[PDB]
Amino acid sequence: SPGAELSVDAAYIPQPVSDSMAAGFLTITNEGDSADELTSVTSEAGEVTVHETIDGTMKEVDRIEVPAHGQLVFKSGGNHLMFEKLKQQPKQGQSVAVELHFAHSDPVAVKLPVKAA
Repeated sequence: SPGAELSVDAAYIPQPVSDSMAAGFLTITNEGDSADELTSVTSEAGEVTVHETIDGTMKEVDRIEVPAHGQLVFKSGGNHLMFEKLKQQPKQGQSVAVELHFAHSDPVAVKLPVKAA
C-alpha cells in the first residue's frame, strides 16, 4: 500500500569498544516507483545520526536517499548509523530498537541485536 513500500533487513550492531557510542547497520529496500529519503532515526538508547563513509572517513548527513527499486545499505566500511550518548557499552545478548523516519513513507521500527565486535 502507499506509504508502506520500504522494508529492512541485515540489521545489527557490532559490539563496540566504547561505553557511549556504536555503529548500526541495516539495509533499506524500496520496492516502490518513487525514491524516498531517510530523514531521521530515533531510539530510547541514545541519539542516532546518519553518516556517509568515504575512504575510511565519515560525513554526517541530515538526509540520505533511498532509491526507487533500489536499496540504501548501511554496513561495515560503508554508510552507517551512529548511536551517541549511550549510557553503557551495549553487549552481546542485548538489542537496541530504532524507528526509521522517511520523507514520503510511514516509519519503520527495527530491532538491532548486538553481535561480536
